[PDB]
Amino acid sequence: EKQVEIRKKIEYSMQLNASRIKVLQAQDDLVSNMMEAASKEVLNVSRDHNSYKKLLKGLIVQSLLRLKEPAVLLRCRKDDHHLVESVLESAKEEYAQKLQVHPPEIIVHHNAHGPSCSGGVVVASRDGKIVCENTLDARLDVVFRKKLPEIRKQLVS
Amino acid sequence: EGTLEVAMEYRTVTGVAGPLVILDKVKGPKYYEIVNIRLGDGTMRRGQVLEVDGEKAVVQVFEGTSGIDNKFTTVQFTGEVLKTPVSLDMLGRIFNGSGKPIDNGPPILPEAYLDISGSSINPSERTYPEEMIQTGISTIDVMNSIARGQKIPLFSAAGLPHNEIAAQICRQAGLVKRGEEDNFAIVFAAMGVNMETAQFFKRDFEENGSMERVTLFLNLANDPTIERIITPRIALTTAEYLAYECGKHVLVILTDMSSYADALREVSAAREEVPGRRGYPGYMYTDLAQIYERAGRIEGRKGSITQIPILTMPNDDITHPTPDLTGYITEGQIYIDRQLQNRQIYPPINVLPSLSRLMKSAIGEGMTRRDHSDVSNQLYANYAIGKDVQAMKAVVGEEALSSEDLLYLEFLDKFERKFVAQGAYDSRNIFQSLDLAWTLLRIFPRELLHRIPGKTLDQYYSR
Amino acid sequence: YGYVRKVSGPVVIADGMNGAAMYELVRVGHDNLIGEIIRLEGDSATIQVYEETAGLMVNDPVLRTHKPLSVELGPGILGNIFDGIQRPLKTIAIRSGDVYIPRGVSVPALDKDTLWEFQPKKIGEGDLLTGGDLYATVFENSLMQHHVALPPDAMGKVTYVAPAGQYSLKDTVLELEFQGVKKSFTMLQAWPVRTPRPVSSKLAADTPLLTGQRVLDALFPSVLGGTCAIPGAFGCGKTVISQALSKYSNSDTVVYVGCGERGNEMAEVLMDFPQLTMTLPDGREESVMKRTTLVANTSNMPVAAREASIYTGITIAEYFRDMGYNVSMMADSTSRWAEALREISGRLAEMPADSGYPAYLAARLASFYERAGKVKCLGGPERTGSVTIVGAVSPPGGDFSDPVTSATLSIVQVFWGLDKKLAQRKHFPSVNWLISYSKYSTALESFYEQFDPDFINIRTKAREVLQREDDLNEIVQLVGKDALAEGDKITLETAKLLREDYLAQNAFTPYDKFCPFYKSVWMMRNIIHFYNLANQAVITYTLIKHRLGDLFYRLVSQKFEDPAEGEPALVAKFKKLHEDLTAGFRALE
Amino acid sequence: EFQRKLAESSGDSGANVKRLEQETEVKIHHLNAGAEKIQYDVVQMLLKHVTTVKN
Repeated sequence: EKQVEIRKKIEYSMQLNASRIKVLQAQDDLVSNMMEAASKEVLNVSRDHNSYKKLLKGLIVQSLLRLKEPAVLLRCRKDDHHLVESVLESAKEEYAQKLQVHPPEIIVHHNAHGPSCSGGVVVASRDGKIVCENTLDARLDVVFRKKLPEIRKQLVS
Repeated sequence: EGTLEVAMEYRTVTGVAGPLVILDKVKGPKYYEIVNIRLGDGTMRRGQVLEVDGEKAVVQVFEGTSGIDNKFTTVQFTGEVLKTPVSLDMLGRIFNGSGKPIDNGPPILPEAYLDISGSSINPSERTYPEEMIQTGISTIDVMNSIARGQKIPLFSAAGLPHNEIAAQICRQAGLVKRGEEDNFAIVFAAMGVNMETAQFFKRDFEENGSMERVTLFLNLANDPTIERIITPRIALTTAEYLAYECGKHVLVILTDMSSYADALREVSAAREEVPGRRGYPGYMYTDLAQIYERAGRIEGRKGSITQIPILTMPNDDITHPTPDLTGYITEGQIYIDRQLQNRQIYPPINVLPSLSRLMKSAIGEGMTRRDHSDVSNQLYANYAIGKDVQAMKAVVGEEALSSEDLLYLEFLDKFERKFVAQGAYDSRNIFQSLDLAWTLLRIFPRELLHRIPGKTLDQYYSR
Repeated sequence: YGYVRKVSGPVVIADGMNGAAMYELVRVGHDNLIGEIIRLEGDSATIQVYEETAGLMVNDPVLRTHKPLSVELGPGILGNIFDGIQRPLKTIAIRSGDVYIPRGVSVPALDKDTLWEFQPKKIGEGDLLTGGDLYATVFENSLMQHHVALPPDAMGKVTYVAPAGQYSLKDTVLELEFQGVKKSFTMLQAWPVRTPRPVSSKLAADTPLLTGQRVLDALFPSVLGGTCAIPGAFGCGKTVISQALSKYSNSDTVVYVGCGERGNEMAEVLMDFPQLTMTLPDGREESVMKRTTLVANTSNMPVAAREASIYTGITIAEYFRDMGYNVSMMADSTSRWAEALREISGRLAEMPADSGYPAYLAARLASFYERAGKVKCLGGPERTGSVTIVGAVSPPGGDFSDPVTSATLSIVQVFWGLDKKLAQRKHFPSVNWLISYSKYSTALESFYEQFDPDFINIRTKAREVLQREDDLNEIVQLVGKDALAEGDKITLETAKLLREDYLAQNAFTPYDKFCPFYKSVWMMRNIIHFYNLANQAVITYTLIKHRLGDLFYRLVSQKFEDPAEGEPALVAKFKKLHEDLTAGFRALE
Repeated sequence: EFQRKLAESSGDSGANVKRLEQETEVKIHHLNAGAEKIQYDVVQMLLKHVTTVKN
């Protein structure tokens, strides 16, 4: 009986482990649903046109600054390709204002799929050796891991 | 908050040799920045940047350098040191050497990211270990005891049952209780074990019912060798989070400490560094210190980390560099005898080198008896004299053992027979064992005893 | 495209390989010399050419192969002879005519012109398939029906299924389309020597290996997928055990990897294996070489090929286990592989760790040993294979302190511990029962219990008797057998009988050539029962010796009892001998 | 002994397992309710950061 009741104890332990791991699986599924909702909302933001442009200009300026390259090769989605062609060298002028320098050459064209690209800019460098990738879809899921502890704090009950 | 930034993606790998990938034209590197290299085939692997110079950056990958092309592999700079997502939910699960889940469960939802290789506890803040631990083995609690915060390893050569001993200790572990929510939360590092031993550990922990409070960190030999070195770091990071920032006491177990040392020697030799003894890296004292010198009781918090590593004398020689550095750092040792194992003793602990440097504080008035120290001293000293008597008998003959030597030999024989031996699940409590310990001490004359005063044992009473 | 730039002995530096990968084989020069890319400094690479580098001229073209060191598997792998770098020696000799190995031979590993009878499975033409599916089966030969399977890491919707017909290796029989593209698959396939064959899940080792020798089968069982080490360097006893395995093992096939050993020993093995033939349960005769793949590597051969021969053989074994066949792989000399490793390390200026060995000896050796075990296959139908390694240790000087021996003992589960002293003691099995150990005894729980519930107790009693014997030897050397107690004298005599009859199996005689598990277990049971029934009698040791001499003769007759007399007949004879011993012990006492 | 032990064991462990499963289901339901409550707040905060760009 002593060596058999260990089997009952093992069964209880297995049941408890299965229950708690199922609970954790539900938690992770909720987290994944949150990520999917965030992606859908990011696409909805990408649907914007007018105010959506200023964010692209800011992305281009910050990428050019942090790259500090003399010539880059930027690629954009077909959606807002007119918008990026409109912003054009205004971002270069803004960068020259941020740091006194001669604006580099900017070249725009192939596009990724609309939903796949989800806007953003891939400024990159000459010969594509160095890439500063700033797609909003990629900008998200970078914020996600940073904010995950904050979310776990938010999930109190 | 300062605006976010997305990681740089480079492709300027300009030379590969050994386990090192050399980059160039890097804009703003960072020392020990974790990089996740993606090859041309699309597979990914990680690595550390061990040196930064100019625009160059030397990266030592994790999964090996095989199949890397100087014109198609892409390197990405996360811009941060290695961080393990420690959380309270990590209990009752298993992880690979790098910490990836392997328990067929979801990845850990972190409460907070904590950079591994954490800063040292302020030395002033650290406090001395004061409470004994009920490991569930007699011979450890009776003599060469353990304090809740004291580090002590298990010395055991190849082929010995030390892994089974570790499993028994982990399953039989518990506080003295002389509660359960803050009780021992065992973390079980596994640095380079065989697949059969890994299955042994998994089954033993799952069936034991202790899986409700135990986290494993399994790392097989088939895993990349560098991934072996970060394992006993991630394990200690999780232990620190659970003990100091979460409260519950932790009894960390490291297996195959020699395997970690081998992992260090291989990595250092790849790095082409200055060699210490036996070709081991010179700074191994520092890197064994960074592992060992973490267990302890911080004052501001009620947690406690206790360290019980297991070594393996390579040539069955305690003079090997790994046990030498360990014995320098680790505050005592428990020794396992091959000869006693040959004598068919399941717990083959050799008491002659088995000493606990913190046993003086483990004993006291809260626990043990007033004669515990004296009994330990006598049963630790007379054993050596009995061994010398046995040697003299061997080199001369049976008649050489005089009326005093014969008593020492009989004491040694009865000690090796009765006291040391124990059952595979024997929770022999301290008093019942100390009774027969004093019986062994009284096999020798009650007045011939030199070091002990008779009054100390006279405080105790036979029967 | 790509020209040599610096040719310094074994190492060759060539410009132009901007896209070459690390550890990618590459052909150098007109002679198509073979070398491995190790250092990719800048736009150039570094080629460690295996063969002799003499005669190379600068700007000799260097041709990339787009593939690491890989072995071409598939049907027809069995029977042939291959070098360390997967070169078919017999076909090389046939085609080249000359005896020597030409510098720059390019014979394909398997003859793609030979035709095999390909029989496809009933899988649908429009079905869906994934890696590891046993989509067909080809009759490469008799006794080794080659269950060809869809290549691992390939999943697709099948488009074409070839019918049952005679096809060449170059001929295509399979085509699949998971995505828009449709990719055709042939019967021949390739796999890197380093990366192990994918497995769905490693399995717990349960079924033992039956070597055919009573000592290993009984005292020190080795389970399917169990690592074994032999300390054999002289007397060819290791080769004797290898031949015994090849003839009588449970392994559906066997791979022998002879690396770095002397050339004459290789010739002896290459002439010995074809001579050996393995009897079927049906009783007819069939060559073992038809089911055996031999890989040979002499000292003259390039060192890198010798080092990689082990992974080549283990990858062949991995293919065999993945096709769902239990297989055994034998390494002729692990110490020779260690010597090859030290030579490579010296050539590469690695920092020595212990006695000249490179630091990474433990990692490589442990990985190679860990690539063997009972394995749940990939794909369907679900079947279980197993690779068990019996790699032999050859310590120089006979000292276990050698780093390779220590590492192996740390990794190996079963160490059969052959001793030259037993050969000097005229013991044909030459298996030192004491210094050898088995760590898989607990794995035999279910199997031994099902076969014989008391077999575990018998084995434990036999081990205890062996220990009592090794003690009583020096005890008698002290004063004599007379001073020993009557029960102790019986124990000593029964241990001597066990060593003389059960433990020592001649295997030269036809009756003792193969000892089955049933016969060995029954002999052990008879011996232990005779010893036990002699125990309670203590009666004078001399008196019991004279009165129970008939019982001792009957017990020794169990050794005379052989499977050559028939397994049921041998079992009946053993039962009768045990009954006679019991009657003699009970009636006299 | 054996009969009383088997009679006691037959059912109690299963009932305890069922109760544990029910409690786990209740906890999962509560967690899902909390996640549904916090979903849009979390989405807005994450969206704010990704939109948030300066310099």
